[PDB]
Amino acid sequence: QPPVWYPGGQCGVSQYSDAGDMELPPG
Amino acid sequence: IVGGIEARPYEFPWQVSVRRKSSDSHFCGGSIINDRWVVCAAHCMQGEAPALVSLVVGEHDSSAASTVRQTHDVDSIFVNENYDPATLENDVSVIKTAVAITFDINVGPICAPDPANDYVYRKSQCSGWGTINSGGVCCPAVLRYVTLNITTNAFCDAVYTSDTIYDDMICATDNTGMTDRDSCQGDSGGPLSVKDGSGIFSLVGIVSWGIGCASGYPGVYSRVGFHAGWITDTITNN
Ligand SMILES: *[C@@H]1O[C@H](CO[C@@H]2O[C@@H](C)[C@@H](O)[C@@H](O)[C@@H]2O)[C@@H](O[C@@H]2O[C@H](CO)[C@@H](O[C@@H]3O[C@H](CO)[C@@H](O)[C@H](O[C@H]4O[C@H](CO)[C@@H](O)[C@H](O)[C@@H]4O)[C@@H]3O)[C@H](O)[C@H]2NC(C)=O)[C@H](O[C@@H]2O[C@@H](C)[C@@H](O)[C@@H](O)[C@@H]2O)[C@H]1NC(C)=O
Ligand SMILES: [Mg+2]
Ligand SMILES: [Mg+2]
Ligand SMILES: [Mg+2]
Repeated sequence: QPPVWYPGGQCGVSQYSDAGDMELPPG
Repeated sequence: IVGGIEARPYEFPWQVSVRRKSSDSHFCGGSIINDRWVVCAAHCMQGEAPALVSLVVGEHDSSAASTVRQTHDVDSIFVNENYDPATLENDVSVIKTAVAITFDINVGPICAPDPANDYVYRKSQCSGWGTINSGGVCCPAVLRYVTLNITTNAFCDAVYTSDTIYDDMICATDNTGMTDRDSCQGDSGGPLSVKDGSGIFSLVGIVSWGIGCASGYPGVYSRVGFHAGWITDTITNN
């Protein structure tokens, strides 16, 4: 599993529910 | 970032702007992994002095006044001892802050990757204030990002007909010719991530090197899963 570098709480959280959802065409 | 779009304010809360203290000049990106540590690239930190570097978090539009922006002094810098400036192997480093970074809705750490996953063909994200064209003027004021496809190392190595892609590297590019999307000068040290079904982001790569930017070659990143053990030992023992 991923190592825990931040035991103080939840990592990788963005306030936007659709954070980083820019489309990526299949080509 | 080439071929990407503007990020919304604090969309990627772990993004760091590494700058020359005396000039507040952004020269590399970084990723917050906890309130005292930031992951970056070796080529960004090699030879740098802690006192001359500033880590800026909570940044969005570097040209605007901001109450969210936090500027941090650097306590110490750790460059991978095996970093090869010639092959770019082991292009990883971790930077410790002088004081704890304040975490909230706008500033937070990114998750570590699962070392037992090469992320082949996964959709990924890369953000930074790097140039929007190879040879462009550094640097755009507003944070940008682009989504990419993580390639197999064999594919990437095949495209780089004159350069070797090592196992500790991970590449990402577009599916339309490798002339549309990529990271560029100034994005270095920044994050290449992937997100799960819950929207939780994991750091799978560190902007490292490439030939041009969206110039027909995939962008090359330091594979974080490969260097995960090093990062853990370094931030735990220092
Ligand atoms: C990352 O790249 C992988 C490889 O892509 C190919 O190589 C790169 C270099 C680039 O040139 C791409 O343009 C190439 O496709 C992606 O995996 C490939 O995904 C495509 C789908 O987009 C697969 O194809 C399909 O194959 C099916 C089986 O033969 C076909 O049924 C299907 O045809 C229908 O749809 C097409 C267009 O979608 C129509 O034109 C046809 O007429 C027909 O109606 C496709 O041809 C291909 O098989 C995959 N290659 C491999 C080796 O797996 C990868 O895409 C991701 O992973 C795949 C497995 C799917 O889950 C995708 O949904 C997913 O996006 C790229 N990853 C990302 C994030 O983009
Ligand atoms: Mg897949
Ligand atoms: Mg090669
Ligand atoms: Mg392996």
